[PDB]
Amino acid sequence: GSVVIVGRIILSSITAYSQQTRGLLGCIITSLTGRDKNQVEGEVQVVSTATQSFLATCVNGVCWTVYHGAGSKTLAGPKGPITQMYTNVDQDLVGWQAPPGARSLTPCTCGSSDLYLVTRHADVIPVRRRGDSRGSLLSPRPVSYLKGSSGGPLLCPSGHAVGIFRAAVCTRGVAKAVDFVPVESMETTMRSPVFTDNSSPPAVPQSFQVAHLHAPTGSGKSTKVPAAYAAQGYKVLVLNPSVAATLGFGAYMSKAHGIDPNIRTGVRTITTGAPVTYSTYGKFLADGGCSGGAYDIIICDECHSTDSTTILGIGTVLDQAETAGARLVVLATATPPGSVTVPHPNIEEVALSNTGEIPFYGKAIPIEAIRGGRHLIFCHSKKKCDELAAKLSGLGINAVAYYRGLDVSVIPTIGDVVVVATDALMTGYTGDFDSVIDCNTCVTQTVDFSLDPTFTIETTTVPQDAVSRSQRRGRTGRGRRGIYRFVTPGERPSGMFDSSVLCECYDAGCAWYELTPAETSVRLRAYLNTPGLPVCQDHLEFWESVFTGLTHIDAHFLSQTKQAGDNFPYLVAYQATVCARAQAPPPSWDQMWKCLIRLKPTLHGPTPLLYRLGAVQNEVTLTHPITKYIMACMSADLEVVT
Amino acid sequence: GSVVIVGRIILSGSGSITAYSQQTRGLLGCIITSLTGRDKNQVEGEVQVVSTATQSFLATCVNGVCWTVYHGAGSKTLAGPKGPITQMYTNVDQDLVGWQAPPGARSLTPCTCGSSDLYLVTRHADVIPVRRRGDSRGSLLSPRPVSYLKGSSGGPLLCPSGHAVGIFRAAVCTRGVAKAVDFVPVESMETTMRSPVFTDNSSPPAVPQSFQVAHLHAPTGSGKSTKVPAAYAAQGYKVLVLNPSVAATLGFGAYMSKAHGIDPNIRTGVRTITTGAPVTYSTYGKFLADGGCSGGAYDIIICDECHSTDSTTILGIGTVLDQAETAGARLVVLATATPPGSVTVPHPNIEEVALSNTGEIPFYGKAIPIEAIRGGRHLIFCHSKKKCDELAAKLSGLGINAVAYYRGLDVSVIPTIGDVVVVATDALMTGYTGDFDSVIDCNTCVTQTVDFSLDPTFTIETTTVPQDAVSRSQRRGRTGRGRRGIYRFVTPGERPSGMFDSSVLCECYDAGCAWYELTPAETSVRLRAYLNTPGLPVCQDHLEFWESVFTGLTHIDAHFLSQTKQAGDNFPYLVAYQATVCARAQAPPPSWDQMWKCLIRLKPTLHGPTPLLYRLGAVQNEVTLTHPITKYIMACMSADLEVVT
Ligand SMILES: Cn1c(C(=O)O)cc2cc(Br)ccc21
Ligand SMILES: Cn1c(C(=O)O)cc2cc(Br)ccc21
Repeated sequence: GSVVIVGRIILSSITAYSQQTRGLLGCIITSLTGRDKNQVEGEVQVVSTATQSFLATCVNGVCWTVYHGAGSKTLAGPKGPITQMYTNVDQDLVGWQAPPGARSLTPCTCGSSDLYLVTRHADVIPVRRRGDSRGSLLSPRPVSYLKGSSGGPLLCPSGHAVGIFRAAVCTRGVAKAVDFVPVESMETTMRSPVFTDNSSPPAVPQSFQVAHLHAPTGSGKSTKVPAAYAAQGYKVLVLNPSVAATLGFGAYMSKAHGIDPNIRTGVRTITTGAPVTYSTYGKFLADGGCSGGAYDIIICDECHSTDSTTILGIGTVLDQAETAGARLVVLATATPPGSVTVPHPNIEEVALSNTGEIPFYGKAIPIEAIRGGRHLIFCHSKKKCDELAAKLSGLGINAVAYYRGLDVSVIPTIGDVVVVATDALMTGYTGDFDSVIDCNTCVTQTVDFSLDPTFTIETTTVPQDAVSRSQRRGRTGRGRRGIYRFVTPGERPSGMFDSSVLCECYDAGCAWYELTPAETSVRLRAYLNTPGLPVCQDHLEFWESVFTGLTHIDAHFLSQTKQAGDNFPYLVAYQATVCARAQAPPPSWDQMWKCLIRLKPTLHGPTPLLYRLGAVQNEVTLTHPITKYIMACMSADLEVVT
Repeated sequence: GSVVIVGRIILSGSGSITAYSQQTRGLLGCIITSLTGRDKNQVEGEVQVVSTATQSFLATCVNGVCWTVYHGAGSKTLAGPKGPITQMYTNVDQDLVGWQAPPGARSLTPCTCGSSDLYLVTRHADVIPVRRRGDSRGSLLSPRPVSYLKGSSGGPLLCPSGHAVGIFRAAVCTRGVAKAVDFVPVESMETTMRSPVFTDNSSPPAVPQSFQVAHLHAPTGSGKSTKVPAAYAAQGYKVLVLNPSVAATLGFGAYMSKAHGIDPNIRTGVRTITTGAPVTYSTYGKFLADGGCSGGAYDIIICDECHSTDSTTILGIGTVLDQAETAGARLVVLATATPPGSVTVPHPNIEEVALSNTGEIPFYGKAIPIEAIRGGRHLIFCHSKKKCDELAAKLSGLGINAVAYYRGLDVSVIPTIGDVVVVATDALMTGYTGDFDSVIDCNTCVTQTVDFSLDPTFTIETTTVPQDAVSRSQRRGRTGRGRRGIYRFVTPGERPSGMFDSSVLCECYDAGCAWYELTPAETSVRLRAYLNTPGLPVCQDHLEFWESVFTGLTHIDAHFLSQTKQAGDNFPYLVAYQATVCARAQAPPPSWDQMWKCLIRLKPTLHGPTPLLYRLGAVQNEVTLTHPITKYIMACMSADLEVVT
């Protein structure tokens, strides 16, 4: 899929109008071919993916738009797809060399405070400049009005570009201010080198440094490079999200490099006295982060990972490493933000068809492709894993399901098997497979500020991103020839995560790591202020404010939601506490509210509902002080992408 | 475009009822087949996954007919082997449409046994147990979020032996949780299949011996409002002619004296005459203001423009349907050019021309050539007052006599002699009767939608929607009347006709309260009559819900109510009731938008969070949810609400 020009906003006293140039059929053919013979006119383009419509603004002979809209996509152009000239995920900025015909807006220099936002509807909105990247809407407007206007210009009165619109600053669903990428950020990006080589590890600097290591899985990132640093006389800590990978680095280093390292996981610790320690982010956070003086180098491996333990773990590194006497933090990944899945020499890629014995996500699997050999099938849910493995078992194929809750001993280490797994496989099991078959979808959590009364955590099935695709396919072609079969060919942009992940960090801080919400903010700020990492809307102040109010949890409910292993154990147990103490029933009797079953005959009346973590069957009361408190928290400025 | 089969749900042949999906087309494939109507792919399976350019849903073959919901498929064709397949059955009232399937398609067959253990087959190929609790109802064994059931309209309910019981059409919701399912029973299907494909309704009915409701689907200009009462009166019958617009009411009345030889009675707010003639022209407003049917006065009631889904027309017709038999009438004629399920077909007098990007005048993403509007008397439809004023100002610059018409303007602002361009909203068709040399159409309009948003209660959202078949026909119809005309459009195509939103039911109870002195109970009776009469525009039955809401909105300030009435804006009762609660709490309104202007006077004295009852627009001020009326309306949200899927 390419980005497609589907129309234009013509600019002039600043007045505007829109001209559509493409319908649906055209847009979708042009996205697929990447070839657009249509003539480019004007400085503001109305642009489109298959999922989303937005704006693109030409300044300085570059067509700019937002990374959250365009990802790392090509622009359809005359002689074919144009690859992006600039990709800045930290600034939320992309750019393509401006197609022939397109005029540019000149940057604004003569610092005006009267700004005008051009929208997709061709409206010209007064905006008073505040900060470098902020302007206040003179007439506050509902956020929905500003949707699809991302990438549109903010103009000073002379009609010169101050920057491009990227986000609305919300009070209870009403946009009061706008967040824009400034023209100065574009200039910086135009001056930065297009390809920067981060394939080799840095030499340990004299003063503290954060370096980036972009090199494939098993290129040495986590074995050869800690070994080589130790050989120079350094103490190295290597952090990995996976227990199985941390434990497995231990035997690989004893054989390949003659170091018996320290190993640190929840399940198993080995202290040898060695200058190399492998630990998971979790066990590191459990141990209370950086040990003063213990390490010269910290290597944060798989730093594209956007689970809450990793982000909190990395943000702890970034806030504590220099004071603890470290000289080097290496953020290490094969899939940095902005990365795209490209052909692999060892991996033959084959689309699923409709012909085959085994139904799979609307397509089919031939029995021949998986009868014999060791194969991995990725499913989105545990229910799909059980159904598929039961089918395969009846069909006489030796088949096994793996997901969260299951012990990894379900997987045979040798002989024929089809493993039917969720992404839990990434942290439980280290092995590779003759083929990988991928559903190309995953379960994700999103926050919705639904004001009904407060917020909602939603569970949705979404298409995979570039990180998911590459990590799934990377289970084959590992020093062997591999096959990769897929339902769908596409991938979402990589290096972005949802605000519910922030909430999850605060939850885990409170539930597991005995971290105050204030301490969680410090660690997360460190993560957010470090470029080259995945990006999130800055909702640290809001999330801090709601967890701050969650005082005096029942330790027995918290223990129980912790033991049960499910998400948001702190939020779940804090709802249960409010219910038990209000002598009131839970939102429903789902397995989530298990901890309240011994109180089921005594709890009557409306639920003191705090927030929505699933379906609410019972009648609700909005009268609880905690509810009133989380409702006040909703008045916070929330930056939301438009 | 057409409805396109994009895949299928394969059902188990033996043992427990299980199911899997087969995806047969992608997005590109879908959109080519939608335009051409030509689908050379083979039809396998009973349950199809069908798609339009906007929604996606299910269809089930039962007895050689591929069945689905009207609210998904509208009156659209199905892509087939030798081109598009026209619908064989369209039933808006049952919410059921059917195409003759291809020879060799597999159909389900009805449930012979009549069991109470049911199974809903969803579009994700999930088979979910339902307990039957009525002819058209079933309880979900495990209640689920509504979202999960979306896209599964047209799917089958199966008995424990894999036979069709009905087709899914809606979820029954308590506060976002589907607890039950509504379906079209297989009985309703087989009725339809035994019945005439073709029904007349083109000619005015004979007056029956006893009370009957008849439908008159005849062109606008076949004299449905002039010729047909005049012919009924010439036969000795007393006839009442009801119309949405006062301009059409006075217009018809004046035509009758001029042509058909009757000085009729006129009943409108602005002009009332009693001649004692056997014909009476009236607006639905004045009819409702007079307190409905007067006993023994009329033998025949013509409800003209009965496709109109404004609150006064619905309330008007609903009253006639509830009172006419008891008042001794013999006949109710429901008269429209564009009935539910109707479709815009070509007119012989009207040339239809798509707008290009080439032209001096920017118009909704395309352009009007300046030369097209230089020559004569032309009408330009715009969705908003803003767009009208901004366009009439541009044409004023370009040396064109352009005038703006919208609600709140005098129609005398528009001339009769030729040269003119009138830039109008839909208010034109109720305010002004004249025809034009050409019509230019934006193909969009402004509508209101309810959202049950539980934040604290409900939202009335104002939104710009693609026009529907009714909108297209009525707008096009202001040209080519008896002579040649020209119709220019931005977008071809139209949404389906004869459906309206729950918020219109809200508006009826509001208008009952504000204008017509009807208790919510009284309004319920009138609307029940309207929803129970087939052949009329359709709506989700949220009568009990809306009656409960308005039942609690007591002791409104008479002054604020009179102000919202006079100002002419929507929901004058809800606006004035929210303001009443604000004033009496000394609280500010939800915002300082024009909606809340009855409080401007009081702005110095208003402080604190607004006690928010419901949302009628943006809310800028801080809110409190502790008001007894907020609590009461939150309590009303527990109602079983039927929502489509
Ligand atoms: C219920 N569920 C499953 C599943 O196994 O079905 C996977 C998963 C992931 C997230 Br994040 C949230 C909920 C989830
Ligand atoms: C503000 N507005 C306009 C306008 O002229 O802008 C048209 C319209 C129609 C409905 Br229904 C509700 C509100 C509306």
